[PDB]
Amino acid sequence: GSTKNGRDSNPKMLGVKVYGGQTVTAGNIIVRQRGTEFHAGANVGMGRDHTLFATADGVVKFEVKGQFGRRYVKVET
Amino acid sequence: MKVQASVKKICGSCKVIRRNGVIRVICSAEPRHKQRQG
Amino acid sequence: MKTIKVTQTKSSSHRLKNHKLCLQGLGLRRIGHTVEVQDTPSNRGMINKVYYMVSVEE
Amino acid sequence: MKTLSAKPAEVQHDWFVVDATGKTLGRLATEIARRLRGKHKTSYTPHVDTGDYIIVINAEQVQVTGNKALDKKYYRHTEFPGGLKETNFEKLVAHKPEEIFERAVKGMLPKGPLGYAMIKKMKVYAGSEHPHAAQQPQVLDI
Amino acid sequence: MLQPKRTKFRKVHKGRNTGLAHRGSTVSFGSIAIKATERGRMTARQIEAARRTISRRIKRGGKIFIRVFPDKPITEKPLEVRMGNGKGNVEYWVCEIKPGKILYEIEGVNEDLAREAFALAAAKLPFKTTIVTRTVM
Amino acid sequence: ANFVLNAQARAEDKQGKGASRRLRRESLVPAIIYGGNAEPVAVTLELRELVKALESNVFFEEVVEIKVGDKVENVKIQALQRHPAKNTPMHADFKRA
RNA sequence: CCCCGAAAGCUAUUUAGGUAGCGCCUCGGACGAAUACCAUAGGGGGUAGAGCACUGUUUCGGCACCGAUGCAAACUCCGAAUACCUAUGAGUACUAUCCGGGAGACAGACUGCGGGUGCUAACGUCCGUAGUCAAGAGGAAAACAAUCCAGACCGCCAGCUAAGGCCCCAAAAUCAUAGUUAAGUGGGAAACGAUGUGGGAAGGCAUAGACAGCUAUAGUCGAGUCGGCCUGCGCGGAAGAUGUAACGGG
Ligand SMILES: [Zn+2]
Repeated sequence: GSTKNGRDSNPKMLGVKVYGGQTVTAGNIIVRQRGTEFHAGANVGMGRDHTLFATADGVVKFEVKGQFGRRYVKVET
Repeated sequence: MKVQASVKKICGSCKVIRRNGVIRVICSAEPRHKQRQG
Repeated sequence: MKTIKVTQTKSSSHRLKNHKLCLQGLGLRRIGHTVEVQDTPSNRGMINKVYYMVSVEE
Repeated sequence: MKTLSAKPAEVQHDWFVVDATGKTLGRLATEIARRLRGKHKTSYTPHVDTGDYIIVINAEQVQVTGNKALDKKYYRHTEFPGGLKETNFEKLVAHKPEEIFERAVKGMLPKGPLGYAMIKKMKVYAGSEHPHAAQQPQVLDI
Repeated sequence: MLQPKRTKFRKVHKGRNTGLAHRGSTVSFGSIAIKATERGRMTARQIEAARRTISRRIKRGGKIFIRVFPDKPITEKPLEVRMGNGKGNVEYWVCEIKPGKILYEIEGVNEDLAREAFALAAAKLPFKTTIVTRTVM
Repeated sequence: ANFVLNAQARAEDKQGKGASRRLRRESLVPAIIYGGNAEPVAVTLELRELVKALESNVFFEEVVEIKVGDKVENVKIQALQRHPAKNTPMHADFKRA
C-alpha cells in the first residue's frame, strides 16, 4: 500500500536575537516569538506579529516581575 | 539410563557422584533413576 | 612573577580542535618540547584542558 | 665494513652429548635449538651456521606434564582423499622417540635450506649408547 | 491478556532501556514479593502464564497483586516484504522491566508455599529473579 | 544501651560521589546526623554493624548511641537508602533524640 | 623540480551518474590584530534525569469522589552538565575582513557517541556529532583501507622512547615478590545443574558426650560436625561436510 503521512512545514527561525547585557540601537529586534512569551518594558515596543523591538539606544535587560510572574524585556539608556 | 543436562536427586535412595568429569545419579533400589551428564 | 615548565608528552595529531589550539596558545610545537609559561589562571585553564598529554614542573 | 660476518671455512663445530632422562621436552628443545643455531657464540651470523653437534641419549625417557602423555596428538596427512592418520604421545614415544625430538626441534628451527642443514647436527638414540665415540663428545647438562 | 482500553497514539518509538528502578522496588501491597534483578522486556502472555502458575500452585488460598502492566505497543512487518513503505502494524504489547522492579506480591499465604510458587514462576520468565519480604525501613 | 554504633569522621575530601563509591568499595557506609542545637555531622559506619543492627526490630524504636572518638551522640534512625536490586544499605540519616 | 592544497554539502532544475548560485581550494591587491585559544562577568532555554500539578493511561481498597501504587516522542509542578551569544583581560599564534583572476567538486566509506526505520538482524538504511581512509607511508593487531601508536626534505653500520612485548621460529627477564587454576581453562557459545577448590559474615549443636554406622530411646565408639548466604577461579550444557584447522606454529 502506501502511507498517508509525509508532510511538514518550512522552518520559521524563531527565538531570542539579542541577549542580556548586549548593546542595541533603536529598531533592533530582540525577540521573535509566536506568542507573548516575553512582554515589553520601558523603551520596548511590540509589533503586530508579537515581535519585540527596541525604541531607544541602550543595554538590554531581562527580568521577572508582577503578580502573574511573567517575563519582561527592557532597554536601559 | 537417562542422559540430560539437569540431573537431580529424586528420592532418598539416590546419590550424586562425579566419575572422571561426568556427573551421575545412582539409585540403590531403583535401577531406572540412573542419570548422566549435566 | 613565578614561572612553570610544561612539556608535551603525547601526539596531538588526532585530538580535538580546541585541544590543539590550547597547545598552540601555550606554545608547544612537538612531542618532547618544553616551554616556560607564566603562572596565571588563563594559562592554567589551557593546561588543565590538555592535562592528559602534558607534564607540568612547578 | 667494520662489522664482520663469520666465515664458514673458519667455523668450528664442537660435539656434546646430552641425556634426556627425566627432563621436560619443550624446555630441553629450546636449549637444543639455541645451540644448533649458534646463538651462544659471539661470532653468531644469521646467514651462517655456527652451531654445535648435539647427541641425545635415552630419548625415550623424555617427559611431559599434565595429561599430555595421553591427550597430545600427532597428525599426518597422506595426499589421498580422507587420508588423515593420528597417533598420541605415549605410543609415539614407545615406537619412534626420534620422531618426537625431530618434530620438537624442527618446529623451533628456521624453515629453509639453512634450517635443514642445521637440523642435521642432532643425533638422537633411544638407548644409552651412541656410535660417535670417535668424535669425543663432552657431557653437557641442559 | 492485559492491554490498554484506549490509546492516544497507535505506534511508538523504540527508545532505549537504561537506569535502575528506584520506584516500584518496595513491597507495599503484600507480604512476600518476587523482584527482577536485571533488565528486559516482559510480554502479556508471559505475565499471564506466571500468574496462572502461581495461582494454581497456591490453590487460591491468598491474594496475588500484579504490579506490571503492558502499555507499550510493538510492531513487526508482516513477512516477505522489502524495507520501506511505512511502519508496521501492532502484534503484541509489552512492559519494560528495570533491575529492582517488583513483579508479583503475595499476601495471606505461608512463606514456604509462596517461595515455592515463585520458584515455579521463575522458570517461565526471561530474566533473573529474587525474593523479598516486607520490612520496616 | 542496646546499640552502640562505632563511627568515624567523614570530611570534605571524603564527601562526594567518587569518595562515596570508594568508601562503599572499602565496605563502609556514609551517614549523616542532624538534630537541634547543632549543625549536621557527617560520619562513616561499618556495613557489618549496620546490617546486624537493621535485623533487629527494636533498633528502629530504641535510642542508639553513635561513638566517634570521645564524642557520643544519642540519636534515632530516621531514614535508610537501599540499593534497588542488590538491597545493600547505602546511606543513613539519624536524628538526635 | 619547488610551494599550497579540496569536495562528495545546501538550494533549484522533464532533475536525480548533467548543470547553475552559495559553502570548501589556489594566486594578486588592499588592509592589518578589528581574529582565535583560555580566565572572569552578564544572558535565554525546556533536552538527560525526575514527577504526577494539566492531557491520557494502570492496579488495589473506602464511599463521579477519597487513600495508596506505576507509566508517556507528539504529558509537565520541576530541571542540569555541555553547547550558544555579549564585554573585559595575560600569554601565544601575520590571524580576521574586503576587492579581483583561476579551479575542482555537488556516487562517499568505516568506527565511537545521541536517535528514526528494521528483528535493540545485516560489511543494511536515513539524520546530528567527532576521528581515520578518500588524498598518508612507518611500528602493533598472524595475514587485515576505515582499530591503537604515530604524520615520511635527503644521508649515517650513533642514541632515547610510544602502542606492543622479553622460552624458540624472532629483538629484549626461563627476572623478583604474594596468591589462584588442573580444566591445555588459557586458546568460541546461553537458560539451567551439580559438585570441585580460595576468601568473607552470620547461625544450630557438642566429651553432664552431638554427627555416620553397628548392637539392645540407650550405648560398649571419642570432638568436631549439620544446614545455609555473599564472593575469585574452574566443570557439564557443546552436532557438518577437503586435511589437524576455535593460542600463527613449536
Ligand atoms: Zn532414586
